[PDB]
Amino acid sequence: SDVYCEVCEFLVKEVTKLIDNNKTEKEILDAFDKMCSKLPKSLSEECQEVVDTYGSSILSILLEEVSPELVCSMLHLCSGLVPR
Repeated sequence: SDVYCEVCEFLVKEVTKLIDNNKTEKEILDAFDKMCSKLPKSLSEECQEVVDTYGSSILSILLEEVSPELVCSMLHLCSGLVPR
């Protein structure tokens, strides 16, 4: 029930549609001011920390033609079945 993975995939899904609608980098960071405004209040906070701490980094990887789901896996924000 790691609420962090759910939010990283939500920002990625919302950001790629923004990349698909032809918006500039400056606009994606501008909307980050009303984007957490689309999730119930129960996830408000965990998004502020993800967006504010992992905002330039998430948005920076997406431009390196890397798959959107590889983002939450590379930022170690979604660990795996750590066998050790």
